[PDB]
Amino acid sequence: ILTTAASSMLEKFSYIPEAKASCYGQMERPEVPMHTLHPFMVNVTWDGKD
Amino acid sequence: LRTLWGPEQAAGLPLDVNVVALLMNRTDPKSLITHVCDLMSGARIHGLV
Amino acid sequence: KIVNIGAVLSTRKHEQMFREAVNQANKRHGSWKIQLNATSVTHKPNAIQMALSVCEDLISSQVYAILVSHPPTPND
Repeated sequence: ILTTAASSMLEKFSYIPEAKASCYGQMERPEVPMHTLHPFMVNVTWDGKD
Repeated sequence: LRTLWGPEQAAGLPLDVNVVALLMNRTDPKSLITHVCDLMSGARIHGLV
Repeated sequence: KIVNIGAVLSTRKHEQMFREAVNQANKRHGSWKIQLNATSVTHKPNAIQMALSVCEDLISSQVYAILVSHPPTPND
């Protein structure tokens, strides 16, 4: 499921918003400019099972 | 071995997917802080199961 | 017996107001062996963290209840 979401990323982007670094700092903001998997987790099919 | 079989199964991944797994028994937030923050320090892990 | 009660503020003068109200609570209608020690924490600069003092400092000191303000800006 995650790899079809990542393939839909590689369709609609060619880059990935990386995970955060530390739990102990907030550097700039939480601006999700590269648009994480919530439209990309919409369509997932595997092996005859949606 | 399950990850290796999933990798050799299908949809052969231009992304080099790498998985870090552990076994615990805790409902404990310091365990959450240690495990989660140390894995976020390590290479910014992107998937969660 | 010893009941630790937390407080989340931005200041510490009102944390001392909590401490003096704990003194009042030991005086008023509630008595007497030893049942209270003082715990009071300001707001943290990293809003990710927010539980370091709680587990390391409050739950480790067995805090039953925490009295929480909005934020250090209180409007974000």
